[PDB]
Amino acid sequence: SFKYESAVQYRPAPDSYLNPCPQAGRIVKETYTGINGTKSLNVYLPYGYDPNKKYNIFYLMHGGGENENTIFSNDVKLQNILDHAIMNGELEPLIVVTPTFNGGNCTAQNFYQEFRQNVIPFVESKYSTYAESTTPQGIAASRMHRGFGGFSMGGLTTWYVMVNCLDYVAYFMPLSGDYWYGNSPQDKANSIAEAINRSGLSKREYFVFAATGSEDIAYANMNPQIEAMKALPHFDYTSDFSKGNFYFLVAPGATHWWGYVRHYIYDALPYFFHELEHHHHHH
Repeated sequence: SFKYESAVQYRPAPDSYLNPCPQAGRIVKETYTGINGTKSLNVYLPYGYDPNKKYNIFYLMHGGGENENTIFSNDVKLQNILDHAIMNGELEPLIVVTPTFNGGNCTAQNFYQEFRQNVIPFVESKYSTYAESTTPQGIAASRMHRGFGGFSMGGLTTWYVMVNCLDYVAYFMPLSGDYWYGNSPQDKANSIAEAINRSGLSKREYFVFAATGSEDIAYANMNPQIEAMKALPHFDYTSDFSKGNFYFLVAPGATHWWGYVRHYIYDALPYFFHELEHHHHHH
């Protein structure tokens, strides 16, 4: 009973969504060794997680100064929003992964390489996604059920994920972060357009739901990037992803703080993973 709207507006989760929900997804701390050394991440599995079913997966990056535990810590409590939203039927059940760009030689900009080579095969070998295998071919063939997003420095991470991993990821949620590649907004947009051209993908095969707050400094550099992207033929601007593939949600009054950004995820994540989905849904 989710229905797409064409210009979804900011709306915070009800306050009760911030308290624990009895139908709580399990959160598993995992440790793996990859190109940036031994690192950890958290896997949120939906209440009712059944290893015989296939789940969409969304990887979600923290901001500067934070870590893999931030988003499910008491300072953010994203899992309470996820739990209550899934239990109420606003959000189809999914796996949510919070990794880190910290450790070894990792940075927000270069994390996409560890993501492709280590993080995906590590997580999706153990937890049931649409990936039928974790070879490059098997990851690529489940791209429509895989998303990436993040806040601030983790927003920057998302843009670099999109430009380097369109073959593996179809849905993007950059929050309060702009793409640092280029000397003008057009350089940023053209870089994105060129990665799209190289991928071969049609316009119905990638989706960008960006967001920030009207009181968030990230707005000043995001907005011109968004305007340059809108002018590309690669993007059709609308939150109705049955018709287009690009939107920019700007929350009135919101500042550069997880207390607000978590609600951007509540607003946007229910828009993800419906195009070419395996179920029979009317959205």
